[PDB]
Amino acid sequence: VMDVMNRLILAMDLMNRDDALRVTGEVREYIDTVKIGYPLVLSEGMDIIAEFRKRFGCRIIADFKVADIPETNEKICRATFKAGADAISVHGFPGADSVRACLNVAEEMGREVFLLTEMSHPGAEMFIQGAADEIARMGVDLGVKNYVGPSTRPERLSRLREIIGQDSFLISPGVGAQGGDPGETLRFADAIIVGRSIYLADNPAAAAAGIIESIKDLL
Amino acid sequence: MDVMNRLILAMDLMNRDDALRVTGEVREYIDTVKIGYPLVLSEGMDIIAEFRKRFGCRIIADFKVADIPETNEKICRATFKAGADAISVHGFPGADSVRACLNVAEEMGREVFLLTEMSHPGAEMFIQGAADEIARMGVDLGVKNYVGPSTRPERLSRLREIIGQDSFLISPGVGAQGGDPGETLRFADAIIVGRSIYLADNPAAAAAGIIESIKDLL
Ligand SMILES: O=c1cc(O)n([C@@H]2O[C@H](COP(=O)(O)O)[C@@H](O)[C@H]2O)c(=O)[nH]1
Ligand SMILES: O=c1cc(O)n([C@@H]2O[C@H](COP(=O)(O)O)[C@@H](O)[C@H]2O)c(=O)[nH]1
Repeated sequence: VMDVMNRLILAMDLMNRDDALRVTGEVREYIDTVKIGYPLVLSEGMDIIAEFRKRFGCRIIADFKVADIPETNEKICRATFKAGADAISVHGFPGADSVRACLNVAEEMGREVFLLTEMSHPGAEMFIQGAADEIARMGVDLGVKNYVGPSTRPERLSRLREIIGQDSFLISPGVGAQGGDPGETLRFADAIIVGRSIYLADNPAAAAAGIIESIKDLL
Repeated sequence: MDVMNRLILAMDLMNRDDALRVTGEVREYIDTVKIGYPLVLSEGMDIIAEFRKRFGCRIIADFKVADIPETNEKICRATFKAGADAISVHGFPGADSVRACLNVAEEMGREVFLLTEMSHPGAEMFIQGAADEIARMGVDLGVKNYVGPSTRPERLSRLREIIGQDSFLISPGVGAQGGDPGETLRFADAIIVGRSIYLADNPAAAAAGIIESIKDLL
């Protein structure tokens, strides 16, 4: 599995290149893995991935939550990996053929898929929660190794860890702004994803250092 | 929304030259183009403005937004800043995520298309069983525009029943995925067609042929 420094992944959802580069540079001593999603990519272009690699040499997870039919999923993955992303996130709810399409491209291109199981926001309870255990099991059957699950529901995150096993890699958003606790989340997740608590801070470096101090005994 | 010939082109070519050329070849037949991530991630969000400059068509950004509400808001703002007239949004992530998109669309004078049931086989695993409830959620939220599957006309008909005749319904899966143009237009206001046109030896003839087959419905 990827070796994420300090078990902390920055969710870089600022939408201006200058601010995104500044904040990421400020926390680079603490974080070597950055999640870049559509807020930044649709604002600044896929070349933002290139710029991050050039400036910081951080791993990049393209958080695109791929959720189309298999043929379109393949195209999205190909374009994303062409641009230099190490990994891409994929929704499981559109079913196994859609996930397999992404896995096939990732295999061909030597990159990784992260399967999004249950989401962290309140609306996730309407439809996603009820499907999440089966989505996780589907991922295991398909050979998925990397997963995303919610910091905001420790009981659900624990169950998802059970389903995927200790050998699978699990990252977890919802820490800080959405209410999840870093230490508690790391009981189950390999790494926590943190966005606003860092990037909206007066001193993002101090914010990251503070989170790390709070989980020091967990590495 | 008034769609010319009830036909929306799904422009999923990934090369700017080809996408512009093929869209140009069929321009006399359409006034609405769906642009998705294959083209946008290959050529940039600036491609939306360039389609407007070249063709004047309306643009649906088929981004199937499927994040938390805070992130959905940002995705919608970026998309509408690029000149999209409408955006597609997954209903599966729940009502707060949909409302986030509806709020931005209202602020910027655009439309949200709610994706209810998808057209591919995998849709049967989780989406299909939630689809009627997703559509009712759309109705509760005041959603006026919906997407449902050409590949399952009985499901498309049910979706139409739920949302009523006043709502606007567009439907992909025509042609390549096996859906029939005429049957789909029994229920949908417009059909989405990608590969059957853009991979055709002669895309203009392909579009002309589809329109000929539904001429009595226009
Ligand atoms: O279930 C999920 C899955 C996500 O990818 N995310 C993403 O993780 C990040 C959370 O950032 P924040 O720490 O500001 O709440 C955002 O980029 C969001 O899109 C999430 O919040 N919940
Ligand atoms: O359920 C759905 C929803 C979609 O947006 N689509 C989209 O509609 C288009 C169908 O293209 P095609 O006619 O080549 O099969 C693609 O852009 C696809 O992403 C779909 O096929 N099924």
